[PDB]
Amino acid sequence: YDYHFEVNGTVVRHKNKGFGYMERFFELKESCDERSKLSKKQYERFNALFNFFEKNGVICMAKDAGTLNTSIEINSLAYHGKYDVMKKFIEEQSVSIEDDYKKAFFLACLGRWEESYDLYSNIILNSIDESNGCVYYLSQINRYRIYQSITQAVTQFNGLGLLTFGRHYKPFTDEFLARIEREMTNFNIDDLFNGMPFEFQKKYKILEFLSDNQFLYDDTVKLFELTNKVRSEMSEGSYSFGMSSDIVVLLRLYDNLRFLYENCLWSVSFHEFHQYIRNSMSLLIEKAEYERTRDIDELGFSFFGKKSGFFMEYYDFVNISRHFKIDDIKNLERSCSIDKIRFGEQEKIEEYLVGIAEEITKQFSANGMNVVFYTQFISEAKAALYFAKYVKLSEEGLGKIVKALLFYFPERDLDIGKRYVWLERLTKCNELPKSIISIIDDFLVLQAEKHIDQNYSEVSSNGLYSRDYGALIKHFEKNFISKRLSEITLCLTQDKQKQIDFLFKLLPLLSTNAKSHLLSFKSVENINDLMNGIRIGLIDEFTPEHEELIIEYLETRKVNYIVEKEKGIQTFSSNDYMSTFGIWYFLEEINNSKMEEFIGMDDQYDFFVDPENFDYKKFIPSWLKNYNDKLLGKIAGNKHMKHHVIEVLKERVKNSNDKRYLEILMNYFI
Amino acid sequence: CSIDKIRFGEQEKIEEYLVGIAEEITKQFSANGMNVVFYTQFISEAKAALYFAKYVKLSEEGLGKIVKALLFYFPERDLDIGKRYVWLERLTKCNELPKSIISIIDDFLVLQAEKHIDQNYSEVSSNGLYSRDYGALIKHFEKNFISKRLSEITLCLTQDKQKQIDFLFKLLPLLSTNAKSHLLSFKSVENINDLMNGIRIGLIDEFTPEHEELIIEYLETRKVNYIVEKEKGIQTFSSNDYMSTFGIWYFLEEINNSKMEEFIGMDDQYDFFVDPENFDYKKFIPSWLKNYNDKLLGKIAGNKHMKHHVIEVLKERVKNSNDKRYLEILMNYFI
Amino acid sequence: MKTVIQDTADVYFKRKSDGKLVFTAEAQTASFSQAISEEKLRGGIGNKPLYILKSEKEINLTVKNAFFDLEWLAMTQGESERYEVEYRTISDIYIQFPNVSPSGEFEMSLENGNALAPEIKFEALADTDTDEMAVVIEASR
Repeated sequence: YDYHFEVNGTVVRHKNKGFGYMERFFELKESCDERSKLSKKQYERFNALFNFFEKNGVICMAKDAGTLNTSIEINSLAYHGKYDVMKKFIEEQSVSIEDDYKKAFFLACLGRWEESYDLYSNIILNSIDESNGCVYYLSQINRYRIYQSITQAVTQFNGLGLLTFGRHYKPFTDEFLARIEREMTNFNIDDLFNGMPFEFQKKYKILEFLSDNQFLYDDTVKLFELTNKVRSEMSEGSYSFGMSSDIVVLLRLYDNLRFLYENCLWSVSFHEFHQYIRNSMSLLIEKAEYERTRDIDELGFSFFGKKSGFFMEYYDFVNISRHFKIDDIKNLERSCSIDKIRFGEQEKIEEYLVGIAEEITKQFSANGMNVVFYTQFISEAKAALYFAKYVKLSEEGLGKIVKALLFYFPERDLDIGKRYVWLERLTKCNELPKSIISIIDDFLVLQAEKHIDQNYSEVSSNGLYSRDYGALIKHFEKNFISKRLSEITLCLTQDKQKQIDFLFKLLPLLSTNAKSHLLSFKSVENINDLMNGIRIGLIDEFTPEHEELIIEYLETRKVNYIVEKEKGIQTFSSNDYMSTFGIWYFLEEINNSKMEEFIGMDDQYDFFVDPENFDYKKFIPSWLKNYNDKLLGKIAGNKHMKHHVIEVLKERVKNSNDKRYLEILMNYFI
Repeated sequence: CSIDKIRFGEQEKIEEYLVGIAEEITKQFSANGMNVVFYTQFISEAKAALYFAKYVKLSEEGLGKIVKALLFYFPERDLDIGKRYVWLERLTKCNELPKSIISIIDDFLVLQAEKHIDQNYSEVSSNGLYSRDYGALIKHFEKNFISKRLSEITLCLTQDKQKQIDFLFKLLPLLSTNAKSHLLSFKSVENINDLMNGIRIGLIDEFTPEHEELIIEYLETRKVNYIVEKEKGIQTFSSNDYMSTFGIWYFLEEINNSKMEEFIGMDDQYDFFVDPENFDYKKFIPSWLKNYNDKLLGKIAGNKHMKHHVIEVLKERVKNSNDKRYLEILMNYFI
Repeated sequence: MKTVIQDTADVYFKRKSDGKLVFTAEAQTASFSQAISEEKLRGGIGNKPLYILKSEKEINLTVKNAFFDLEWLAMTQGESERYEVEYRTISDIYIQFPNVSPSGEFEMSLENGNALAPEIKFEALADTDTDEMAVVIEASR
């Protein structure tokens, strides 16, 4: 405790009552002539110490520091995700125990936990004659951690796995679990450091926090105070020079990550560190977003010009795609929008995404791999692809990503509804190259072929089907009418009754030649043809036939309402899209004189049918809950509607304001 | 957070704790002093307790005891004349000022008057608040307060008491009619600072031509110094917002002299009001909206030309940032 | 690969009557808070004829890694006062705060002074006559 070694790499004296041995070291480091006077053995020791200090990042004393360009480099194949290089090193031979200690960590990363446990057990035995306590201590701790991981995974796979998977795969044999339970009983990790020789307890005191409750114990408490300080500095409107309270958090987090990954410690894959990384990354993202919208100061504009020390890079991308679940990124996106906070080093991010796509492609070659590896890798691959929309990709790399996304990518967790969202997010940052549209066409062709057997119902967690892919293709490119998908439209008989409806919903890319077979079997219903046909086109307007087709629906739902209107019950029809026609009255989509008769059945029906005549004191916020673009523009075209809608939005903003009521408001009304 | 929403319990032991802190401060600082090693570990708790006691409902006697120690015996090293008023206002506002405390603020004012007898003693604040703020706080609750001892000390001045004269002039509404006449015979509006103090006291309702001439002289000399400074990079940042007040007067048409149009370029908030049509628009710091009086906000919103860009600026500051006041001034006063 | 850029600012704290350099340190944070207060300051209509634009301004500064002058230490140790501060931050600017007040508080660390709490706060004082809270000078980039 004679010195403080700050995270920026500057040493500052603390007590040092004797002759300063640290400042005298930097004196010799700076002046080459003074280093000559040392003896030969002392000169070699000086060179070895200089190499160690330069590698660890120690720079110089606090006073004679000036501008510091701190750099961070994590040299670990496990961190970067080089799975193939890890497998090559695992399959090769071990020169010494120092290679086995890394091979065990590579095995743990790959998911082969039993082999890693056995290798650690071997290393504990083969590390006696070598007489280095660091390897034995770290092997004991890593074996304990891997045993904890196995016993935790057993509680999940033998628990919810009846519904999580269905096959109920148990990757751990019942005999291996018993062996590890016998061996690991009464381990008492807390009593592992005290049992070692007194020389070890003094030479390697820094390692005491691993085999202890101190593992990320003081770090979490110290991060709490830093988070409070950083949040306070963003509300009082204050500036920070030098090592800010947030730069300390970044440097400290990248210190822990480097120490854990470069030493092959398995404890980097647990909860106490996962929460720490999540909190650190969330705080850093919030602080970076705050800077972009800073308030101009009377003197602070010139008083502090740069004010920036953060920029999201490849390391941030990997730490966000590996430690952030999809849900967490989902809440983060709506609150903080990183679309203006661009990510740099996009070549490395492109390589990382290409590697993820390659892994997801290979792993369906057998699709019977290690279950723990699949469970740990699908989440990371389900977040990097969700996160690539903020990164400008390139040609022939994005092609492979859209390949793997719209191909052998596990359907049990990336069903077509979420797949379309992933694809659209990826295409948002890009401009949809021609090859990408071809790949989407191939996915559409195979998906159409798949449901030809009996049904292949498009079960989707979201309310988005295969038709949305073609809809997006035409919305971004209204020229995709290629012959190949039409080769199954009218070249096949119109008696399947399931392909018929699928080409009905995929109609906008289908021509009349295909129509002669596909639309032939299909007919017109009450509003079912409108709900399916004109919803995607092929009419696009209320044709003269529709002028009487809507007549049936307008009176069917009218009598359905009247049945409970003359008595009063809940037997009103749940098909409330009759309001849509009323809604279509407002946005110049219904011009019928008989619609003045249906007014009075629906509280919002006369609301939309009567753009000005409707009593707007009856106006209710619920009519705007589920809403779209042209109606938004249609308040903007009706001043009286706008007058009452702004009032109700303001009352909501004062009464119940949570997120969306101003969201509707600011985009229009002014 | 919002600590005012938090409701406190046991408001009889908290009151005893605060009264004990006040007794400790009074006992130690009425004597020779406090132990230096004990002063280190006690004053930080006393300041925090007396600052946090704004959310506690205290009785009349306890409030009097606490105020008599927050004003007299609390050392000036920790609580200056500004923070002292800021801490006393929290206690005063949360209660109805039982009329026992006003007599203590008056004693504090008379003590400051006695302190002002020397020429070289000037109050050093840190927020911009001085004894005149105490005088206005006293008037906010009691409407007349024809002071006895203040009037008596006022009726003792001479031509060689200009500092005492200034201090008593800053507390004009608390003086009696005789003291008012005696002081006003001894001094008159002759400076920008004196003009400001006159408006704050409530003397100059209408600006006579002499006041306009003095303001024009102030603006001309400010322009001269600005032209002198611009040869170098020196740009002084003052603490008196007279330029902004002049622009606010011009915008409200409280003055009718067009020569203010010449002095454009000296400030940014000034040109925002003197020449709103030719303001640079994104030299506009949005925080100016947080200081203007509600009538000033209404009149700014009345001007549609200004409104067109102010609405965009406020929308940008609301959607990106997160503050209640910004959206409030947006939706009530603006569109 | 991530690289962090960290600038620095040099603060000189000295006396008023002389150029006696009290000490020199780095820069940590600066808070310029200008705002108004509760309705007690301005209640009803009051001064209707004229607008009075209240502006409560505070200028706080925090400093770390401060060492005191040897000559000044010797003079003051062997047996009210108004001081000043000068910044030399990087272009480079010359921040001058005249008549600052050094606040502070004593903290005792369990680990014999873990980080040794070398934090000093200054608050700018505004007198009724003086108005230049801070003077900024611009030099070559």
